[PDB]
Amino acid sequence: PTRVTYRRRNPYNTTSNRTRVIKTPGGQLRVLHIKKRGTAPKCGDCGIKLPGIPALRPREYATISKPKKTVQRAYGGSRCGNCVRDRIIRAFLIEEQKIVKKVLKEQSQAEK
Amino acid sequence: SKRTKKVGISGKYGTRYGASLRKLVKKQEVTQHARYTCTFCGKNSVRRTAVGIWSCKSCKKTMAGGAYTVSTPAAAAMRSTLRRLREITEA
Amino acid sequence: RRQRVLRRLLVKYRASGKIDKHLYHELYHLAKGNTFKHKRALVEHIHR
Amino acid sequence: GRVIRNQRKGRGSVFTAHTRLRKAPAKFRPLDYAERHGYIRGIVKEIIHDPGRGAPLARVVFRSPYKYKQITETFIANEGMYTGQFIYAGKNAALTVGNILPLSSVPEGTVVSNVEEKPGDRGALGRTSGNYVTVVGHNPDEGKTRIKLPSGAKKVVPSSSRGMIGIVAGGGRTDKPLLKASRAKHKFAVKRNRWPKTRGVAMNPVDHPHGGGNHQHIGKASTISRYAAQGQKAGLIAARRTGLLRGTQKTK
Amino acid sequence: PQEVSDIKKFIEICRRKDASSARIKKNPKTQQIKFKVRCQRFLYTLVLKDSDKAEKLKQSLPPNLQIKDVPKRNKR
Amino acid sequence: MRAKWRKKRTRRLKRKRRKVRARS
RNA sequence: UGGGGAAAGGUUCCAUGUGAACAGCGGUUGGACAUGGGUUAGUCGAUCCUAAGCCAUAGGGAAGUUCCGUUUCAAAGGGGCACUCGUGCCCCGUGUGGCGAAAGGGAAGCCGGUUAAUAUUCCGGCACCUGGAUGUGGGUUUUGCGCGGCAACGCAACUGAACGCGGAGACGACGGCGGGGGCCCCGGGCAGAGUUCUCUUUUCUUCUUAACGGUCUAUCACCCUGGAAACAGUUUGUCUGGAGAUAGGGUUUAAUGGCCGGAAGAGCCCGACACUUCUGUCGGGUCCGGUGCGCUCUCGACGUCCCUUGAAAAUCCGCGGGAGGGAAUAAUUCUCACGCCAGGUCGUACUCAUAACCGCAGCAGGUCCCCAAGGUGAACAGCCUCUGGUUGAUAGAACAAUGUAG
RNA sequence: GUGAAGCCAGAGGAAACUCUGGUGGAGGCUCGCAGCGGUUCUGACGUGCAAAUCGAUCGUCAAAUCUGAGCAUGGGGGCGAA
Ligand SMILES: [Zn+2]
Ligand SMILES: [Zn+2]
Repeated sequence: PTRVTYRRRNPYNTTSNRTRVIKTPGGQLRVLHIKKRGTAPKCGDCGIKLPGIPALRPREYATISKPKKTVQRAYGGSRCGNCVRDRIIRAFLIEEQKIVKKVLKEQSQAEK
Repeated sequence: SKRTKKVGISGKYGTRYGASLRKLVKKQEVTQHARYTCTFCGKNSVRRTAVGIWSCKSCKKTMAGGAYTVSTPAAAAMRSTLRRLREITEA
Repeated sequence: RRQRVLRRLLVKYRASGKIDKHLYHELYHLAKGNTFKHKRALVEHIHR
Repeated sequence: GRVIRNQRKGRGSVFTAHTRLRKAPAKFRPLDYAERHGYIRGIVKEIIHDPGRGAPLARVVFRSPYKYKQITETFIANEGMYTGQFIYAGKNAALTVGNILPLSSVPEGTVVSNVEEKPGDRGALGRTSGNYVTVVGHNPDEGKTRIKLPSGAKKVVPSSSRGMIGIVAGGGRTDKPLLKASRAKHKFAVKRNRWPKTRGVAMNPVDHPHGGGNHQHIGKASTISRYAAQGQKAGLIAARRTGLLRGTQKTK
Repeated sequence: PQEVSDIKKFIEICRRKDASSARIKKNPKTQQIKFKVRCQRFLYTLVLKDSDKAEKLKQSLPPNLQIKDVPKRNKR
Repeated sequence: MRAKWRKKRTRRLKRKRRKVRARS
């Protein structure tokens, strides 16, 4: 039932002084200081968390290999994939409507 | 098992602020906490977020409306006038 | 506690095959209302 | 005596405006060639609420006619616009709710909002929740348009001013009572330091012109002349009449 | 510390320029034999359950580096 | 990747090229 | 009335010795007097960034000390290459200062031992981060810049300039519910101790596993087949479904979960021999389950309230685009494994209070935080106890009046 | 401690709609520890522990509550729920 103390000079509970209790091979109760929890990146359009990418603090992403930071397809990051399919369909149909609109206007109205 | 005769939703105010003043607030609280059917997706899930913002919980659309109601009588009357005026004059 | 006990029993009966879904769903809403006092009262009602 | 309360507000030390949580002001786009001769369109990204104000704001994204980038703007949102809507601005824009087109290309009887006093100042008139202005008539020669303001006054503005069709959202905000002292405090705590407020009759003669006495009373006429020295204007200033408004108001 | 799964690549580790030393610890109670080698960055450990193959392993490794026995109650 | 990461890599290639030219 | 800190104090810390003075009585004792000694960092802070706010520059006032002004009526900047040699060329351009937080944002260290006095710093063991140089192994290529799965996506690697888009940093209060670590509680076993007129297979104590890695898993969510009214699934709390439910099979964010290294060689508990001391040596043991509206910290999914909607910057990554460059006998701008070198400056002793700070003082006053055992009990109520800490406030004798408190 | 909206089940009625039992957990609501304040005894002391303290009894206690550091306002001026 031994009580514990901090190990640094900051005595205040200020969302950056985070501790957890561990038991040591010497049979004592100490305090171990830990960092914050990373947040998962979100999608560009819908805003949901992308699957297959870990959640870390912004500095740790510089030490990890490329294949662990992306997904092998067009717009691998920042887009969920459901939104990617919508882009493909929407882009194709819009251009098709442009072809018929220009032929109709150029032919049926400039025949004179 | 009705728990109230006439006070209704404004029973959290107890015996304060006078009987008449409680009636006016009840008129306005009832209509802002209710749910309305979405005009785009059709589901019955539209609720107020801010003083003049209403958003659907299913299709995520966001629309600007009245303070305590999705639409106001003055604004509704103007759309019909504008629609009728536009289409006869230019077509 | 009582709600968890009654709901757990109903899942066991449906999977084994003692009752079908139409009777299961009706009993579920009867249990949500204060109908069955304890486990013994519910199984007795099922037999009848 | 000392300096009275309403003289101190001009020094701007404690009675300033709280502005940490406000992101940007609400204005139109600058007048450019594209909007003077044709039209352009933009997407509505978000409908947001900013503190200290009703009339929720809207964020609109336009392109750039000369450079490879896009510019975001901030308008005041009319009732009925929704996220993803296409809105158009220019001289030849269609006449629907949310569009922005010059006040000349508008038939009489329509309601608009955020009208420019002069072409290019990006919105001055009618920009409060549930308010609008009405066009009355045109003068095709020496182009000038008659409008009616929310207060009832009439004005003449140049024919090139701009306006956005419809009614400012926010509806009837001021109907339900505040009903609680705390609710009034929260409303003003994000605007200015003006709550609470002390009656001048309860002060001492050194503090306010209404001063002290053995009974709480003013002691002299409460109507103050138009041209009086600062520190004297405490009451009804330049009042034309007084008392309960029974009949109709001749002024229009 | 890092496991070495098999025998074949453990001798590959010991035939390196920076293999400073090695040691042997034996657990009589569980009939287990551990081979440890100290490199520049890590300390690789290889675990053998049998005792007969241990003798062959001891002589196969290169003779340059030393091998110790890790007695009980190492002095402070 | 940030510019300093790219600057380091291109500086290495330039040094490697000069040694080959110096040898040949 | 325990164990450690922020502000403030500045040697008060430790050892040896001591006549006077001080410690409102004494004094061999002391926070007093005299003489010596004591504070080690790539990982903990400052150093970096901005907030409210302050001050230079362009300009305008004032007889003047100086007042205003912070992007404003300003010709205001920074990027690359090659030359024997610096001194020669070529692009972009809307913008263009500093100060300001030991509680905000933030690259990286754990265990055991050690001194009269310091240690996440010293010693031993085992690790990590940034910056700068370079070599081997493996990968790719004669179809010049990888394969697999219908799919969500997977793996040890697997070109990518200008410009552009997006994410993380980045955020309110309260309510019940579920998972994990620590503490408390119960049963069995091996050791040692207390009690014994009588009873008690009895009562008490030890039985521990760090950072850092490998491997198998854990709510939400997403994908494939199919087509639901006798409507179904389902939370303590009525939400979900032809905009595709139930059901069957898969992918993925999240260990303070299981096993292995580190690691028993450590630490702890007993027993047997040694002796002025420098000195010790050798034996054993270091387990197995259960329980909950328990206490505390943390994570996840829901819900309520608003005329209140709850900061910014440095820094880091992905994508669109296609500039440049490159082999058939090797070349290689391969974010994979291993290997070589370096990490400057200042603070670190001790108190944090019925004696080390402020009240004229060794003053019943005032002064910001962390950890939190057993019983009774609704309970951080009151009363008793264990670990730990004190026994310090001038004393001896007698019991009239009048007093303060009960 | 009390138990507002929303929700489930049963009963009555031609209808409009009404009764009964649960679930849920709102409020500048309430009893009451620590903190903050200072009504009465017109108590103690009144060359005091103290140039404002001590004891018993009291007011509020999830909200107009309490509080640390950084910055702003300077004398006929500031600030003021007065
Ligand atoms: Zn998406
Ligand atoms: Zn909808």
